[PDB]
Amino acid sequence: GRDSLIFLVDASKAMFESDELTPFDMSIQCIQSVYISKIISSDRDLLAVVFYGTEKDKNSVNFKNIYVLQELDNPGAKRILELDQFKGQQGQKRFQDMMGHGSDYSLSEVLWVCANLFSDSHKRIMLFTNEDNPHGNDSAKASRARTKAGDLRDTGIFLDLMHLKKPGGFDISLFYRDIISIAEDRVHFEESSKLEDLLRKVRAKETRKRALSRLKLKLNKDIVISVGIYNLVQKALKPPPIKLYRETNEPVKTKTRTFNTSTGGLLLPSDTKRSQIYGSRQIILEKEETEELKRFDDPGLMLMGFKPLVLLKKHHYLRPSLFVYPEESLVIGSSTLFSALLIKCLEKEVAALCRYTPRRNIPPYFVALVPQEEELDDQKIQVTPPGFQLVFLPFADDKRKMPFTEKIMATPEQVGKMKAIVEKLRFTYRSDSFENPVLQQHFRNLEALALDLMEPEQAVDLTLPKVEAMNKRLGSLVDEFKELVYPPDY
Amino acid sequence: MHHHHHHHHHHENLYFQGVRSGNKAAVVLCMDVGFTMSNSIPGIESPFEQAKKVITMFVQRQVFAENKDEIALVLFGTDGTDNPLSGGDQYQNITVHRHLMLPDFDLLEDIESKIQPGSQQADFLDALIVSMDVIQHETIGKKFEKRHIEIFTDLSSRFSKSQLDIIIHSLKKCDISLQFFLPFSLGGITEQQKEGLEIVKMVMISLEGEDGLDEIYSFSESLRKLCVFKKIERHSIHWPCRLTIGSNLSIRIAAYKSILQERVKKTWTVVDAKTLKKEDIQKETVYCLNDDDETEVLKEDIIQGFRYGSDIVPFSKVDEEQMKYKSEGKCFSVLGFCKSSQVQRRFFMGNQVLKVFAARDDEAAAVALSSLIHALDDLDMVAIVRYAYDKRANPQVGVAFPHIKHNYECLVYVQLPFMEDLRQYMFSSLKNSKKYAPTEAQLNAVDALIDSMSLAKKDEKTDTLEDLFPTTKIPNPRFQRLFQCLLHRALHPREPLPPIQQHIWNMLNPPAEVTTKSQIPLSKIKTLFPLIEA
Amino acid sequence: KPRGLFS
DNA sequence: CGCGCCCAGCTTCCAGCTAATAAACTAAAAAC
DNA sequence: GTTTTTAGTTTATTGGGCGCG
Repeated sequence: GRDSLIFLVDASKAMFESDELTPFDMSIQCIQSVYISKIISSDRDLLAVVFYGTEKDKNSVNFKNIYVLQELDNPGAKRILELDQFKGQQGQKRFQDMMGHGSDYSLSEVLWVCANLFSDSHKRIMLFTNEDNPHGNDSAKASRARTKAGDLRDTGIFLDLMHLKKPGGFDISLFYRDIISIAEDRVHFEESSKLEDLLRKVRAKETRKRALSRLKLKLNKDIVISVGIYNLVQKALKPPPIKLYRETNEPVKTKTRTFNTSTGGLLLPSDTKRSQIYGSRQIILEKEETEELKRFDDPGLMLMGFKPLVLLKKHHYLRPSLFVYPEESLVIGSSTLFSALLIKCLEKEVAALCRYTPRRNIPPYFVALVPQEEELDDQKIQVTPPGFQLVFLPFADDKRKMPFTEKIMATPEQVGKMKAIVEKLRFTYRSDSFENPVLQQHFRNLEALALDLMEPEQAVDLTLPKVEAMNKRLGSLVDEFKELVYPPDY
Repeated sequence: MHHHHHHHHHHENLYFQGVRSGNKAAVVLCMDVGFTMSNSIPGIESPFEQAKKVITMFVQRQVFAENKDEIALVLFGTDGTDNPLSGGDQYQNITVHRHLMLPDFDLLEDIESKIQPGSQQADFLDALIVSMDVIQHETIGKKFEKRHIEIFTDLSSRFSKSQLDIIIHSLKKCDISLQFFLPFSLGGITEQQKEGLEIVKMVMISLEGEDGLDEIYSFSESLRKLCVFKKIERHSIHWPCRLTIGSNLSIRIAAYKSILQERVKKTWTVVDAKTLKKEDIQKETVYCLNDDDETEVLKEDIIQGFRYGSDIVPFSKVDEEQMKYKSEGKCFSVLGFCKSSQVQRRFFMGNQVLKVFAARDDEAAAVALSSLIHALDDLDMVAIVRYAYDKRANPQVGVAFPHIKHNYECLVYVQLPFMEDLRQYMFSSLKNSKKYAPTEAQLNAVDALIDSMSLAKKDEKTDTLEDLFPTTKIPNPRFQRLFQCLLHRALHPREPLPPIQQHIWNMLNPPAEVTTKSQIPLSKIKTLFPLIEA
Repeated sequence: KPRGLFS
């Protein structure tokens, strides 16, 4: 039930060679990020930190030039603090003096140490290096590494390469082509040169997809394909508090029971009924009946027809959209029909309208399956997955009437002044640009308490406008706009 | 958007005023139960039965509706006489069946079983006088925002035209609005019906003016409108704030919720199967240790803590209160502007949509905001803003995009995601897929299916597409269904729950035309696309 | 706006 | 400046009236 | 069995005068 991820870092001379961070610093910072994110999301995965090419060795079999900094275990405050000691130029000096660097290694021995950590769900090894063909000089080592790499793949251990920038480029075909595990259908990410790219590439391979529900998409009663529903967006919430025992700080289990006030005896679900008062009468239903009145259809997506995308209003948002992807494991032939529907919906700029029932005993909702074409960026990272955007449509009850206002329009001169202001404060929006101030502060607070620092780090609010910079960038445009709109007396 | 008559007080939060004030209304249903109301044409239902169904539909809607509106029922053409204005030779054959009280299941039961057609005939204008008396003598005690009188008659009987002036004067002075419900539409009746209709027309024109004629309905059209339960309507609270661009430019704005996942406030109360009382039920949450033998703990020994991965961090609500991130307060601050293309609808977050207008009756703010709206529209751009409801609410990052329509312009606000909420998961490509590529024939079958199953129609001569299936106009079936059941259990406690009403299923299904057209294309798809469970 | 019986 | 503490409008004296709103909460469904 | 997540609740607060520390 707990997946395992081992971060394997190269400590060769080139890893500490550059403005831009060294591939090593980039790796350390990337690992810390995963550690922190795994905490923010209360992830139960086990993390490990291993280094190779070091002068010092900390492996169980005393293999030369391999250092197991952190064994496979749940991330915590101390482990994050430990990784921070190797961050930056000062950290680079601390690492080299603590363990050494540029020492000769043997990838076969390195992989043995890693595999052994798993032995002591999903087993994954993430390698950070800017060295392609490290055993080019020693055929005996290169051959042993391939055999060991092959044995890991046969065992079920996934080996992913996080190749970092090297002068002339990093060539996968030279070595690692016969090491990395391929799930099969170019399909490989480009070399990382920026921390941001390394982070996304790592986090992309790290977390596995989790279906919110596996449902049937009914074209009609007879033609049924299987689909997976995925969230793609999930409200980042402050972890709920946990009850502890004052004297031992040990977590406490909580049982909520229901009993008759008079008798004091435990109440079975069959010992209670459901009530609602209307008019001047008490209306009694059984628990079974309160569920029955909620039932319409059966769980799934029932095709209603096709509605052109122009008829779907942007302001008719109700709740976050879901993602629909074919599930070949349930109904064979689902992906072919899905692909055809996707290809044609895109071509015709049309959406598939459906009556959606997420679970048993739930009223239906109208949804628009919006065709979504695949998109990869410069680094070959999947920005947009191919499939359908499940867009929830509001019922008449969900819409709210707006109060009356007379339409007052601005002059071309005023619109022009505002256009100049809009152009001045133009920027490139990216969905990953802002951090939740509340969450960030909450965990900075927990860090100070878990490590007994007594000083909480203060999070920098990225959501606050860069007021001073904006004012300087606008200059007199503000005073100009004001003179054209606002009266001297207000 | 609302009518110009709908005041803004309905949208503002005040101490037992505005949204918090009771929109209580007094309604007197004035029904004709006279001999002629029972006379019917072979093909159609009697006016009595038609009017009876309209009244039942009205009362049923009101019983489940949130409103504290009070209802009285006056009957005329009854055998006996029972009204406050009863004289030896005056206001005869007129009965006040129900006095102004909140509607209940006892009223509905009387309408369905106790009320019987009369053998006599009464003056409908006299019945209106009795109805006015009910409002005049019963609205004094309570606070009613509105007073209505609904008359259901066939206009078959003779009436006195002598009290017209007092009728009109009292309706105007007491601010009582009128409505007529007849067996026929206004836009083969007897001569008496033609006379009665002219007077009804005159009355309505005197009270409402030219528009008065619009307040005369057929039972047929009334039954059509009232067949469904009341659609949930709530007034959104106006949210005052200032849209800030830097620290020197401020725009006074008023925001309102346009979209919500609407719910019924009243839910199921768990009660004892015997007493049917809530007080007989009690929940006690007990605490025990993770270690063996289930060791109980007293509330005086439990502290608050949080998990930081493997670490367990004790953190009291007192310490958490002070170290807690504290927002400056209410805000709507522009961070910058970007291409609308950079903001994808798949990233829309939250449980609401905010429509942002300029502060009420502020022309300066209106012009200023109109400048922003049109500039963004003309530049195909959007605003990225920091939104915080109040000093307590967690601050949000969101999009504010232009919305220009006829009679109104505004910015639409929707929350955008934080880095911490974005799982991109990395899905397998389907285009590269050499195994699941559809054939030419398969693609043509889907192409034919999409054309047959089109939910839209072009060539309206306005270059506008007509939607054949408008989902946003349909009321949420769960409420309609719940009320149908709640009503059924109230009037028939021994009977099991009824099945879903056909009209409900009819409104949830696409036009029969769409279903018919798709049959052949669907058949072609079933043969071309092999489908089998693993 | 719809009035009376319809409101 | 920033906390807290009252009163706040409506009914021919005053005591109970009202309802959207966001965060916090439980309980259960489904994936795992 | 377990966690993850959401559907479905309950519950406190709501505005703007005034005074003090």
